[PDB]
Amino acid sequence: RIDSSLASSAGFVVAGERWYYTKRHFIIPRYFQNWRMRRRKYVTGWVMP
Amino acid sequence: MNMYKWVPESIRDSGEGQPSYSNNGDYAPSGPWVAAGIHTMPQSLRDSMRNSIMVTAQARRDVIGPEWGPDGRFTGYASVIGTPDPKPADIVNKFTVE
Amino acid sequence: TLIELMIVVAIIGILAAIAIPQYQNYIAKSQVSRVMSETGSLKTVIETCILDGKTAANCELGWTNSNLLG
Amino acid sequence: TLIELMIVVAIIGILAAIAIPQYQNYIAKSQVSRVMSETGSLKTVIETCILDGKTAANCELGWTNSNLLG
Amino acid sequence: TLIELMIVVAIIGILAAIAIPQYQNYIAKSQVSRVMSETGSLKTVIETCILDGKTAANCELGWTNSNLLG
Amino acid sequence: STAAVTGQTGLTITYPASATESAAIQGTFGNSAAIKIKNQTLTWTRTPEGAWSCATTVEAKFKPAGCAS
Amino acid sequence: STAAVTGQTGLTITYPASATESAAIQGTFGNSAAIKIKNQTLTWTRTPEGAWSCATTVEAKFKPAGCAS
Amino acid sequence: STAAVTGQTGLTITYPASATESAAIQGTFGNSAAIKIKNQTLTWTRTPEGAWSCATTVEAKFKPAGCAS
Amino acid sequence: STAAVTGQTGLTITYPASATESAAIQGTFGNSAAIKIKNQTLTWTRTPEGAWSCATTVEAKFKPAGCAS
Amino acid sequence: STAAVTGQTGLTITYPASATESAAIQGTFGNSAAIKIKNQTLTWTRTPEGAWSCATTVEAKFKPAGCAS
Amino acid sequence: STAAVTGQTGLTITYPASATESAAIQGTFGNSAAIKIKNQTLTWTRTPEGAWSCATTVEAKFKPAGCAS
Amino acid sequence: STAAVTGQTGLTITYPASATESAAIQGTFGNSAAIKIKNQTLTWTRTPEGAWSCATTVEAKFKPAGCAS
Amino acid sequence: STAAVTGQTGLTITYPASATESAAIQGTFGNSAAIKIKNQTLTWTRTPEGAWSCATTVEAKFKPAGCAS
Repeated sequence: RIDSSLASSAGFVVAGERWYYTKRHFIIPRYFQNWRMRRRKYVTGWVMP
Repeated sequence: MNMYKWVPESIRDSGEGQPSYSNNGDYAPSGPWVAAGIHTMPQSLRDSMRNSIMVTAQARRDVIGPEWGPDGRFTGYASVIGTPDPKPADIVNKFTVE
Repeated sequence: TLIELMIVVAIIGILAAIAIPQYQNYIAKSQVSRVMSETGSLKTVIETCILDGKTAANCELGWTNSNLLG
Repeated sequence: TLIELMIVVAIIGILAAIAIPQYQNYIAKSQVSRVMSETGSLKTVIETCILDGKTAANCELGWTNSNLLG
Repeated sequence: TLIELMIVVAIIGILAAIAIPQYQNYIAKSQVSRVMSETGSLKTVIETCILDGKTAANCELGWTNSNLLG
Repeated sequence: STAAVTGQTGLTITYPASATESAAIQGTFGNSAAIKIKNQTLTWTRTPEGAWSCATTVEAKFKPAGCAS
Repeated sequence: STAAVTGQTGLTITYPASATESAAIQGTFGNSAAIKIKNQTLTWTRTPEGAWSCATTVEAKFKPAGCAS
Repeated sequence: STAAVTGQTGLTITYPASATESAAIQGTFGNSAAIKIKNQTLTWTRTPEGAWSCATTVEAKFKPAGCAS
Repeated sequence: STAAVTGQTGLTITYPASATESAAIQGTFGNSAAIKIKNQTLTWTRTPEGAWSCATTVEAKFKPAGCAS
Repeated sequence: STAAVTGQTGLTITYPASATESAAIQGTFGNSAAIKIKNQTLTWTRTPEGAWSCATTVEAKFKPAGCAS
Repeated sequence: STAAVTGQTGLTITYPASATESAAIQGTFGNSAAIKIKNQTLTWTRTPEGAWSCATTVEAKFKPAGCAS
Repeated sequence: STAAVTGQTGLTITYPASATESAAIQGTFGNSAAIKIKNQTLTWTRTPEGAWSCATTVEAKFKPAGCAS
Repeated sequence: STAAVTGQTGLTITYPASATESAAIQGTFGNSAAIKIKNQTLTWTRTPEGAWSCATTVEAKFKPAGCAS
């Protein structure tokens, strides 16, 4: 989960750390975290053309 | 051998994130703030920001050993274990027109 | 005194506002651990039935109905 | 009721200071003991392979992946 | 409130006072049964040593040292 | 009851009929299970070669270490 | 090691020297055994006609069904 | 997985080639193992005469009666 | 007094039926409450993930520290 | 900390060296304990058969239902 | 909320990456805490042996018996 | 103590004398039990085929989900 | 200001040291007190069992119902 502030402030009113998507609410994706970002341990090889 | 790589298309908007209700009733950067329910914000905006996060995480680098966020603000976390596997070197061949 | 009672009022509000440790994660994991244990014990009977050559209708299962729907 | 409330505060401090025994001994020993069951099950394969006279490459091992790597 | 915490202590009182059955029965039986196998395992060697006429010093035993001397 | 038909609705047994197919034991959470992990399935699969493994559709924080994908 | 002398002090075997004596294998618990059965013994005695029977000094509740003699 | 090469990195199998060298099975903790014993190893060695014995590098408090050699 | 229906008109319980619905425990003041807060509503909301959060409609000067919005 | 020499002066362990004597875990109050029960002791004694029991020297009003004996 | 980083700035946890380092859970006061203790910290220390310990930087009179060391 | 007779008055054991009758482990509350459930009965029954099921006469408020029958 | 030494000489705290002694909080009038009650005192005593009671040496007409003993 960590942090999900990867997205920009599109559609948000920027006020300091506050991304006001509405006149009455804002989010802080630095804390507003609701995505489970996943990472695996892959295997890969190099092929020369 | 192994290397850590992102898992594209395996991240979902679980909903364990609370948008912050503003006490001031306006766009004041400061002031007391609340923990409000996720349902208040539109689903279209939620999907847009999730798509932006996915593009930032996966599309920025497919197979690399990037840096993990010191404060956790990573944009796609992957790793290389042991000595990173080198490109079989780009075979430049030169011919000059006399 | 009036100050003493408001102090009690402050104590009551502080105590009741304790953070819940999100016990849903604890309870859910325990139930999952239970279910896999029962189906884990089911591995013994199915393995021999395959190794003996009996059919699906001919394999005896000593399964007991579970409240967690297995 | 001032003195009434800090009785709970004393109780909360009493319960929060409950002794936690070293559960690391219990978990690790169980993990170590489980490894032997995984490790000891291969003794039959190795003993048969040696008595059969087959080489290392000819000794089929029915080892299944374990989360403890043992 | 002094009633929620008091009930908790009683619940702690109830949980700590659980009746523990005698686990000595299970452990002792397992040790004897396991030793029963080891002592019964050397029967095959004794029988043929008797039947082949070999002396006590001439009968080789494939016995190994174990944690239980039985 | 039997591999073909059992005594519980949430339990399904995949009994192999050929030497080139696998076996699976799948259980579905419900009834007395948590509402959050309701309708999810945990399956024990067996390859025709004879190796067992576990998998489940529950969230990662609910997944036991012995059943992690 | 050998019937005459073994590698463990707690295990002794009574090897008959004629056709009129019996064979017996005796093992004494201890070391890693339960303290309640610290010095108890279990014996496998072989009749001269070739019949084997098991006996032990362990308490009745701990005796297995096979050595209930 | 074979005796020469195994499908798991934490398992090591020493296959003897003569009548004088001892067989051995080596297993290393890891992954889901405890951090304290994350890099310890437990081994079963088989003597040329055919005796199996166990030893481990974990602490004394983690050694059961089976392998507290 | 059950979750679906209670014995008091001033207490309502919102019970989730699926894994995505959120619980709510709402209580509306009245009877012996102050006239200024005669119809204010006090609710506890529980996210489906298992997190309890507080919200109320009373004035800020009446909100306690724990639920101070 | 071991049973022979515990890490706390108020905790005493009676280790049975034979199959006929009982084990006891004696815990004496003190330090942060109440002044009224400052010098009282609480013990857990185990019969050789494997039955555990609790005894305490505190007054009846301070004795829980478990250790009322 | 993960061990690496949580949703609250006043709480941090040191996770042990090896078997020779101690684990710690640190909580810094603030927000609605008293101003006199607005910047003092309370921490839980976990020794690698598996023992938990507590320490804090608040004054003695405000310090309960639970973290006297 | 024994299946035929127990050392507690509140515990009864039903031992099967044939292959076509069930076994029951019945216990009645009392002593330190709650006054509301002072005289309620609680039994564990086993079918002759080898199936164990749980039932009790206590109120549905007090019934666990594992014995709600 | 501790129990051993108070901020003022007019307040005295008797702290028990054993399980059989009683606590006492005695306060002698003075300074701004009336001339009639210039050298009187009021004491709060606590029995070792945990009972508090009030005693006063002032005249009957100045004694309230709280400390009318």
